[PDB]
Amino acid sequence: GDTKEQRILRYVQQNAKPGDPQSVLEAIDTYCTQKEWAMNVGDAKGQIMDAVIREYSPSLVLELGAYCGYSAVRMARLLQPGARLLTMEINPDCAAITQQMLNFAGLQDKVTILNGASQDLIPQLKKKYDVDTLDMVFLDHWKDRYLPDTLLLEKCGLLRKGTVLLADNVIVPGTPDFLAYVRGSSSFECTHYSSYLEYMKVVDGLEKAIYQGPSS
Ligand SMILES: Cc1ccc(Cc2cc(O)c(O)c(C(=O)NC/C=C/[C@H]3O[C@@H](n4cnc5c(N)ncnc54)[C@H](O)[C@@H]3O)c2)cc1
Ligand SMILES: [Cl-]
Ligand SMILES: [Cl-]
Ligand SMILES: [Mg+2]
Repeated sequence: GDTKEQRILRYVQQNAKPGDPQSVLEAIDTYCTQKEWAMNVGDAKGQIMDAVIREYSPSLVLELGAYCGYSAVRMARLLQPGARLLTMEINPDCAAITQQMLNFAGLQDKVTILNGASQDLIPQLKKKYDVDTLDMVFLDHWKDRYLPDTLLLEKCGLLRKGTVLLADNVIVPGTPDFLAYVRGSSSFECTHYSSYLEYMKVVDGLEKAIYQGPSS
């Protein structure tokens, strides 16, 4: 009957407070610590996401991979008024669970969910959705999409000097082609944020890669 993702949403609805994003996040973290593991970024990596958002105060943020809306809630709740999160999610079941999670949280007006493959959607952003340049991108979808989408974002002109890329899972499962590129290119300046895989004692980390402009 129910899926794991419907079980996570259900647990939130019964146990957290509506319109309160912090109870929504703590509820998801509790469910995933005691009942079923799921691929949410988690609290430890979440605090690194908090700080990054706090440091740069981004007006437009793009999230690749929504899943259950845990990072969406995590970032949306910290945005200054007027700022927006676009999130791209290729699975409609996840897209639907994400929407409802944001509604419960009362953050639905700060988020625009686009249901489709990011490689089809990134090229449409300027024309269809009015975009100039992104101030921040958060990558947490399929690990083989990080590099081709980072290059498609450049190709398309969605990046600007000072745009922050924040990439989950750079140690485990790992994102080798992406990590070696951004660390090797003069078009980015990178910092590694060592941490733990969500709900586990296994060493993971995030990578922050700030776009310096096109290479000469
Ligand atoms: C060793 C080891 C292996 C695996 C793990 C476990 C583990 C730990 C983690 O933190 C992880 O982030 C992952 C992981 O694979 N995440 C993939 C995330 C997919 C979501 O994004 C969606 N999506 C996938 N491609 C696209 C796309 N083009 N455009 C739009 N949405 C897309 C999907 O529809 C899902 O909503 C796995 C831990 C340790
Ligand atoms: Cl998440
Ligand atoms: Cl955690
Ligand atoms: Mg992840």
